[PDB]
This record gives sequence, structure tokens and C-alpha cells, in this order.
Amino acid sequence: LQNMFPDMDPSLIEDVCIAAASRIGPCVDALLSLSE
Amino acid sequence: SSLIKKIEENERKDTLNTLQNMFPDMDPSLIEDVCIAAASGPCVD
Amino acid sequence: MQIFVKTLTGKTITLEVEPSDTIENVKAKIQDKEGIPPDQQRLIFAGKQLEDGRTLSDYNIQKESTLHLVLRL
Repeated sequence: LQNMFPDMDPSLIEDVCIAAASRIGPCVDALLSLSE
Repeated sequence: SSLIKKIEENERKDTLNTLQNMFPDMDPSLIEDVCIAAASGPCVD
Repeated sequence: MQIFVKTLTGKTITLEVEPSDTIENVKAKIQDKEGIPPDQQRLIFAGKQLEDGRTLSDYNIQKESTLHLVLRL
């Protein structure tokens, strides 16, 4: 990922990975759905 | 295989802690079944 | 008053806000310190997704409450 975005803030990259490789996003979409 | 399971089991624990904090009034066991069924390249997104 | 926002890595940042500030206003500040555009920010508090046009008071967000930032992936 660093070799893909070599100028990006190394700390901003790591941040995005630990979200996809956790899929906390879809888990949130699923929990929010239970009250709709 | 009782090693890959531990790895998959370790990351899920982390997510479970976060989710419970975001949804304090929800049943932890429910969040767990949801997490297990929940989705995941993407990092490049 | 101070409020807290839990970032992507679980780290907490502080924001100085007024109860009448909007979620939009809060997202703007988060962009300043986290490098995430508002449109890619999703904020969660007390089991609810916060909407841009509502205020902190609207969600009963008080001094030292913690909001959760989730990357819109």
C-alpha cells in the first residue's frame, strides 16, 4: 500500500487497512439495520 | 486448522469490543452473531 | 466543552464544541486533524448514526461524551 501511495501519510494508510481487514463498516451497517 | 481459527478468532474479538461500545444498549451475543455473519483490496479503497 | 472522538485505530482525539454545533461542523474539524473528508466519515453515538444537519444537543451528546468515527468504506 505504501508502494501504491508512496507520498501518503504512512499513518493514514495503516488506519484505513485496520478497517477493511476487520470490516467494522459492514458490521455497523448490520447493527444499525436492526432498529430500522 | 486449530491455529488459523485462533487467528480469525483474535481479530474478531477486537471488532466485537468496538461494536459493543458503539451499541451499548444491544445484547453482546447478538452483536457476535452479526459480526460472524458480517463481511470481510478494500484497503486500496 | 470538550468531547472525544474515537478514531480509526481506537485512538481518542478531543474537540472543543458548543452543544448547538452541527454534525457537519464536527466532521469539518475531524477532517482537519485526521485527514478524512467529511463525506467519508460516519459518526456513531449511543447506537445511532449521526446526521450532518443535526446538532450535538439533538443526540444528547454532553461534555466528555465519546463519538465513534467509522470510515465510510
